[PDB]
Amino acid sequence: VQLVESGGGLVQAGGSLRLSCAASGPTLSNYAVGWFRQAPGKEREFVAGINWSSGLRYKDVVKGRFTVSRDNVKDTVYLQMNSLKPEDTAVYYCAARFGGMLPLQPSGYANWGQGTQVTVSSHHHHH
Amino acid sequence: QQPRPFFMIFFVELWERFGYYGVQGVLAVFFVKQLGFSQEQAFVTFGAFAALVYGLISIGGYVGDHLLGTKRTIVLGALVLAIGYFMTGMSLLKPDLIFIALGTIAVGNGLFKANPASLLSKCYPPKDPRLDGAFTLFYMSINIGSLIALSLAPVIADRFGYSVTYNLCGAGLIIALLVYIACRGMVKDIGSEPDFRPMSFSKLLYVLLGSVVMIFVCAWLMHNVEVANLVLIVLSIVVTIIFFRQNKMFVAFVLMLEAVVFYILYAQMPTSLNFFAINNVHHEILGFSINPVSFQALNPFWVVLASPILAGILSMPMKFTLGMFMCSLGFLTAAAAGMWFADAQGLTSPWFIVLVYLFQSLGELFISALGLAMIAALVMGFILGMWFLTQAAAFLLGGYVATFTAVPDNITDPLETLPVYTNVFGKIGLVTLGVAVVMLLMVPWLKRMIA
Ligand SMILES: CCCCCCCCCCCCO[C@@H]1O[C@H](CO)[C@@H](O[C@H]2O[C@H](CO)[C@@H](O)[C@H](O)[C@H]2O)[C@H](O)[C@H]1O
Ligand SMILES: CCCCCCCCCCCC
Ligand SMILES: CCCCCCCCCC
Ligand SMILES: CCCCCCCC
Ligand SMILES: CCCCCC
Repeated sequence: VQLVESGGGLVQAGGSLRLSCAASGPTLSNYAVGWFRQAPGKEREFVAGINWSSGLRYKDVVKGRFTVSRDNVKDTVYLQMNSLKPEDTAVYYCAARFGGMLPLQPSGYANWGQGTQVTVSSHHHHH
Repeated sequence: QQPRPFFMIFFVELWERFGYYGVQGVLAVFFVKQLGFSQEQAFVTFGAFAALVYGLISIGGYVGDHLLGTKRTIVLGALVLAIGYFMTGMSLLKPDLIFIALGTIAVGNGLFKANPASLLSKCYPPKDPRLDGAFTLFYMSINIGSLIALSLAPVIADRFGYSVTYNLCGAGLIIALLVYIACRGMVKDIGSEPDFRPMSFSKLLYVLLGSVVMIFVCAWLMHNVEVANLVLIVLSIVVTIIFFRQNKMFVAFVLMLEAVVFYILYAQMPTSLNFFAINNVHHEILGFSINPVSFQALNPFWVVLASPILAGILSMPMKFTLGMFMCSLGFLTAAAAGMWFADAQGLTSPWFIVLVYLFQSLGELFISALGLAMIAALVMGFILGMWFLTQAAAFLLGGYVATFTAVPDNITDPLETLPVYTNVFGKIGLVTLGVAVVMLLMVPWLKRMIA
């Protein structure tokens, strides 16, 4: 009913991060968990999600870079973010909806984490 | 307002129905999520379970009337039911148990359903005016128990697990049993004839032996729906022949086919309409979030409100016709909500599902109750048998019909499921509309035959 997100932070372009979503009261197993993100000055947008029976959904611009997965023993949902780019900078939220559907808009989800800041710097090492 | 044993019977019935609907509200989801069934396997297996629960109801009236007595059979049925609920809770340790546990519930329901109503009938002198109100309150008792179970059981299973839900079903039966035993003194001169002779252990052993055989046969049929299908197909065609060889009964035949259509539609509430609420409806109403499985509770809800009103407010065949039009409108409303009133993300307002369930409950209030009296007024044991066989078949047919809405586990987009639900619900509504029209056309001829 309340999700706790962890694992955000600051990373350089081409790096990786893992977000995790854990629920308090109810067991997350009955829930599709969607990851949303809100960049400065824009709306929350669907990023990626996993339904209650291992179906997956992705936004176009993160396919081949992000992987959603679920650890059904530890009751946790993960977002593995590789090949990170500056334009992935945002507050990331997990959201939970009962069942097999992952709707694209925030209004499809009742339960929300508080959000974790992810920042991707164009920093690269000096040549 | 009513005799004192009425309140005992009221609360025993309430708690027994709470146990039953605590299971019914969560069963299809339990099949999918806990046992890993596909939605199609879950729907046909729920159909088989419901067919057995319904068809075995014929046994309990005989056992109570002629073998052990009404009061003894209330006690025995409550015990077998409670055992079934705890076995279902135990099936989480031993998954191999599940079908046996469900068979134990079916047989337990079979032994118990007809007996409290029978007992209530004996609490009133034969032409007492308060009878009608007492039985309307009896139905309301059933639906308060169902309303509580369908509301809370999905919530309990989400927060604490199925073992807890099923054990609480068992506990509800235990307190039904405690309320009966604590109140046994109120019904000492109420009963069928065997209640007042000492109990025959021969007949009790026959009843327990037959119960166990049936628990195993039910388990098998539910595990192999492909033989439940042919058993009921050949049994149905055969009993149709044996009805045809042997003119007030033809009214029962056409009304039985119409009842079959009604039960096919009623069977959708825990299956296709349940998963429709899960997949394509907003899980928020009046600002409160809810478990969409709890939406099944809208059926007893509307009955609880509407049964008094409609008691305050043609005759038999027209009441059947009205119920059938109401049901048709429930499914056309479901279809319409999906076709025209959905979100860009594929989700529809739950007020549409509130309306679907209102239409469906009004149909229930016109047909199911009214039909038993019509059966009791046009007619014996053979027609009860053919009735129960065919309506059980109707629940199997309902599970099969529901499979046309089954969603693969990898689908996640509501805009893919929305048109499947709308196509099936719309076609159901159109066929039921046709059925309601032919019913209307025959209403006058039917109404002549009842004279
Ligand atoms: C239409 C019939 C409605 C049935 C009414 C439900 C009875 C009330 C539930 C007991 C009290 C409320 O207790 C709690 O409330 C929260 C938030 O309010 C609801 O919501 C929470 O649980 C359910 C699953 O159980 C999830 O689908 C939901 O998204 C989640 O947020 C649940 O319903 C219940 O977990
Ligand atoms: C009220 C009398 C109690 C009767 C309990 C008898 C149980 C018989 C056991 C048969 C074993 C199969
Ligand atoms: C290995 C699981 C086998 C389960 C059989 C359960 C039977 C329990 C009887 C009460
Ligand atoms: C009133 C006594 C009922 C006996 C039923 C018990 C059968 C095992
Ligand atoms: C009475 C209807 C039987 C249908 C079998 C497909």
